[PDB]
Amino acid sequence: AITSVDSYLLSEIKPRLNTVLENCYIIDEVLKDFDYQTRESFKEAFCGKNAQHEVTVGFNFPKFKNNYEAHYLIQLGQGQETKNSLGSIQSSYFEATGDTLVESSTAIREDDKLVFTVSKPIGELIKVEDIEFAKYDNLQVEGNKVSFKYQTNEDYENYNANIIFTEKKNDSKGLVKGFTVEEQVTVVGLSFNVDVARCLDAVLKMILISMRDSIEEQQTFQLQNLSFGDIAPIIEDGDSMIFGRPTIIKYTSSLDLDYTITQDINKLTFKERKDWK
Amino acid sequence: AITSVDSYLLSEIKPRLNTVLENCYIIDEVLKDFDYQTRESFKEAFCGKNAQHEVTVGFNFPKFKNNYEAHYLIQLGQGQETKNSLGSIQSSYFEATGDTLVESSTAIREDDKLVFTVSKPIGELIKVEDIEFAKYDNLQVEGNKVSFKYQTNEDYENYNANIIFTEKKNDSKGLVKGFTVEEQVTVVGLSFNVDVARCLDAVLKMILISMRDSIEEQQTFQLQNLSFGDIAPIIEDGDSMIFGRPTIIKYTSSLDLDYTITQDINKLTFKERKDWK
Amino acid sequence: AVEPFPRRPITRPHASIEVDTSGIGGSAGSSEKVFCLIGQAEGGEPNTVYELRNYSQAKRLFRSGELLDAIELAWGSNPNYTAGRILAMRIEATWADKLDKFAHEGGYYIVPLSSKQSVHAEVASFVKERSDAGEPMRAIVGGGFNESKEQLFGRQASLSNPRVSLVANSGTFVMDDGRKNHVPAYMVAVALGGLASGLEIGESITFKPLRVSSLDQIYESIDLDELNENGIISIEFVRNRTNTFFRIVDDVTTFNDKSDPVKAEMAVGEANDFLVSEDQFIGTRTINTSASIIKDFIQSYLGRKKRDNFPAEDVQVIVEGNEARISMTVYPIRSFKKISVSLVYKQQTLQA
Amino acid sequence: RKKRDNFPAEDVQVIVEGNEARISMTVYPIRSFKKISVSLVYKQQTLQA
Repeated sequence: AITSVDSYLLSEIKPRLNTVLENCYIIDEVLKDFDYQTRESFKEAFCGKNAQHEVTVGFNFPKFKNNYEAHYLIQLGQGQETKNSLGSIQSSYFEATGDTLVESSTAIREDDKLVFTVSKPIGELIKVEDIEFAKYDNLQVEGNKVSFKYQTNEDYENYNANIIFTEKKNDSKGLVKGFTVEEQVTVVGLSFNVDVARCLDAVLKMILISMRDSIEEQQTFQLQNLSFGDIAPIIEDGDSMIFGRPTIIKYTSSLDLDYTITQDINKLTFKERKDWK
Repeated sequence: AITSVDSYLLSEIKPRLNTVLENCYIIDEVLKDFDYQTRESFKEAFCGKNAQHEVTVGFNFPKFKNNYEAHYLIQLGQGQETKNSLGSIQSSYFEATGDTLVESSTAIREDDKLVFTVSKPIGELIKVEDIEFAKYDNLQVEGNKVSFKYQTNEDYENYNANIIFTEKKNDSKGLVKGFTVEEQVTVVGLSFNVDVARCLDAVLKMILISMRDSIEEQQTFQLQNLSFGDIAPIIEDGDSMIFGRPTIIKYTSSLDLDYTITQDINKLTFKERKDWK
Repeated sequence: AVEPFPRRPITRPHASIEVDTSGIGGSAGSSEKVFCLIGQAEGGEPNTVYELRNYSQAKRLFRSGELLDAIELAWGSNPNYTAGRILAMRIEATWADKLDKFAHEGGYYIVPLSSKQSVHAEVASFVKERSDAGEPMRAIVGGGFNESKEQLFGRQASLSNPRVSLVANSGTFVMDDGRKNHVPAYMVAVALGGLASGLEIGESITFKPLRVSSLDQIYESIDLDELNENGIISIEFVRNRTNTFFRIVDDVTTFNDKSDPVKAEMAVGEANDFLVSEDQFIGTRTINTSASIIKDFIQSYLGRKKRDNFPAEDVQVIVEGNEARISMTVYPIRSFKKISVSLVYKQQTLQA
Repeated sequence: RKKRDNFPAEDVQVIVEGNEARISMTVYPIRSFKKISVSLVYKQQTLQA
C-alpha cells in the first residue's frame, strides 16, 4: 500500500521506549559501556517506575515548547524510487489481502473439531505455532475459524498457539502495481545535557536494533540502515546550549496500489461457420 | 554490546599519557626528531616528576575554562554501519559471556591440585601464560578456579602466570544480533604555543600507536585509522591565538545485543496412530 | 539380566565372564484365542473352570448335558481348522460371581448357554470389566428357538455394546451320534464362537460356511440387509447353485456405527486387541529449532532409512513445553466387504 | 617428521619459564595383567540350505 515511515517510527518507538525505560536492568545492560556515574545518574533520573523525569517523542514543528531534558525528534527525510518491475507488476492475487497479523489463540472443542478462533476473517494462514499438520489432521480454514480434527487430538484440547495469518478484504481478482522506494527519516536525541544525549543515542540504537525483528519492517520497511552525525549544539543562544546527535534511518519498501480487474472468462463456446467460397 | 568510542578513548588516553609523561627517556625518544631546544623546553616544562605544568583531557563543551597551555580535546564524530550479516546474526552462544579479561595469578597447592584463582567466575579460558597442557595434566575449570594436576607438577607449586579468560553472565542459550559500525572521533591538541602543539601531536601519535596492541581495540575497536588536519588557530581574537592540529581517529566495531532464546527441545517422543481409511 | 561368573565377586587376580543371554530369549508371541463356555452339565464339579483338550476328556468329566453338546458343536463347525483348547465350567440368578472365575483364565471369547437377557447383560458387564483391564475379551449371544425381527431389534438395542454380538437364526445340527438335534440360536452362537476362535488373529467369520443341516427361518435379501444394518448376525441359505450351503453373512456387532470400524466389525476390534506397536537427537546440538525443521529433519532421516531399507504428508509434529511429539500415520490390514467392478464394453477392428 | 621417517599432540606438555622451556612427554611402561574381563555375548544365526 501507500506507507509513511515517519508514522511507523512514531507508532513503534513510543511503546518500545516505554517498555525499556520501565525495566531497569535493560538500561543497566545497555549503558554497561558508559562511565559508572553517567550510568547511575541516568538510571536514577529517567529509569524505573519511581523516575520523575520522562522522555518524550514527537514531530519536528510543534507550536508548544517541547521537553528538552530528554526528547526524541522524528523528521521525515528524502527518498527515491530504486527498483521497478516490468509493467510495474509487483504481484497479482485472486483475493484482496491486507496486513499480516499475529494473534494468540487456543484450541476449543467442538464435538467434531478443535477450533482456533481469530478476531478477523482469514485470507491466508501462514503458521500455527509449532504445529505441522498431516493430511489426517484435516486442517481447514473458514472465515475467522481455523479447524483441526479432534478425534486423535483430545490431548491438545486447550493447546495454546500463536496464529500467523493475513486478513481478507474480499475474494476478487487483481494486480498490485508500483515500485520500491528507498527513503530516509532523521532522528535526533535532544537534550541540554550532553551525557543525556549520549545515553539517548545508545538507547535509540538499541531500540532500532530490536525493531529489526518486528514484523512491520520484516515484511515491508526492509533493509533498515543507520547513519549518525556529530554531536553538536542544535540551539546555542539560550541560557544554555541544547545538544543532539542526529541519526538517519533509511528503509526500503514498496509503494503500490490494488488494481482489481473485473474482467474474467467463464466459458469457451465453439462454433463452426461454413464457407462455400 | 553497545559501545562508545569517546568514552573508550577518554578512559584509555589518560593513564597512558600519565605513564609516558612520568617517564622522561620515553619523551626524549619520541621527540628525538624535533629541534634540541624544542625538545629540552618541552621536557623541562611538562615531563618528569618535578614538572609543574601538566596536560589535561576532557570533552568538548565544558562550562569552565580549560587548561590551554597543553590540553587534549576528545570530540565524538560521524559514523556509519558498514557490513551486515545474514539475518543480522553476528554470533550465537550457549552461555552469556561478557568482556575478556587478563589477570595475574599464581599456583597454590591444594593437596590434590595446583589451583590458579581468578577474581570472577570464568565463562571460558583462552590461555594460561606459557603453559600448554597435556591430557595428563587434567586441566579443568570450575567457577573462579582453574585447576591443574599436582602430582607431577610440584616443581611449579608457585608458578606465576597471566590468565586470559572471559567472565560468565549465566549459562543460557542465545544469539548476538547487530552489525559492524565504522565510526570516527576527532582529537586536537590545543595549545597557545605552536611548538607545544607539535609535541602534543607527536605524543598523541605515539600513544595511539601503542594502543593498537591493547586488548580493548584488539578485540572490539578494530582497524584504528589516523588522519590529520592542518595546524591552525582554533581561536584568533584573544590576547593570543590558541593553536591546534586536529587528528581524526576512525574505528570499526560491532553494535549488537544478547538475544536470548528460552525455547529448547529436551525430548522426542514417537507415536503411531492408525488410520483405517 | 547379564549374569556374572562367578556369582561371588573377587578382588584377588582372576578372570570373570559376563554372559549376555538376551540375544536368545523367545516365546514372546501372542496367546492363542482360547474359547470359553458356561452352562448346564451333569457330573462336573459346579463352578470349577476346567481346561478341556479333546471330546473324550469332556465326556470323561462332563456328561449327559448341553455343555457337552456345546463342546461338540464348538469343535464340529470348524473341522478343517485346529481344534484348540476350550475352557468350560458347569453352572449348577446372578452369574457375575461365577463369571469372575474366568477373570484370570486366559480366554478371549465367551458364550453363556442361556437366552435370558439378564444373563447377556451380566456377560456384557463382565466383558467390559475385563476388557477395560489389561485382558481383553468378547462375548457372543443368541436368542431362543424363533424370535421375530422386532424382538431381535429390541434385544440388540437393550444389549447394544461394542463387545457383544447377537445371532438371529436357529436350526438343526447333526451330532456325531447321528441325532438330529434341534437347538436354540445360542448354540449356533457357540458354533460361531468356535469358528472365530479357530480362525487366525484378525481373520473374519463373514462368508465362512456353517455346517448346519437346516434353519428354522430363511431370510430373504431384504431381511438379511435389515438384520445386518441393525448389527445382528444372520445366516444365509445360498440357493443360487446346485451345491447349496449355509453362509455366515457378516461379523457385525450390536454397537453399529459407520464412523468407527473398530466398534462396528468384530474382526478389526480383535486385530486392535492383538496388534503390536513399534532414536533421539537432543536440542543441545543446535541453537534453536521449530516444528518445521524438526519435520524436515525427521523426513531427511527416514528418507535415508527408507533408501537404505516416509511420505511428508503423513507425519505430524507438535512441539510443546520443551517436548516434541512426532506422530506417524500407519495402515492396518482390514478385510474386504465390498467389491466394485466397472465393466466397459469396447469394440475393436480386426483386419487381415 | 621423525615418526614418519621412523607423537600425539595430546601427550606433550610445554612450560616456558625464565628463558627456559621444559618439554615433558608422557611415556607408557610395561605392566603385568592382574585382571581379565570377558564379555560373552550369545547371538543366534539363521542357517539355510
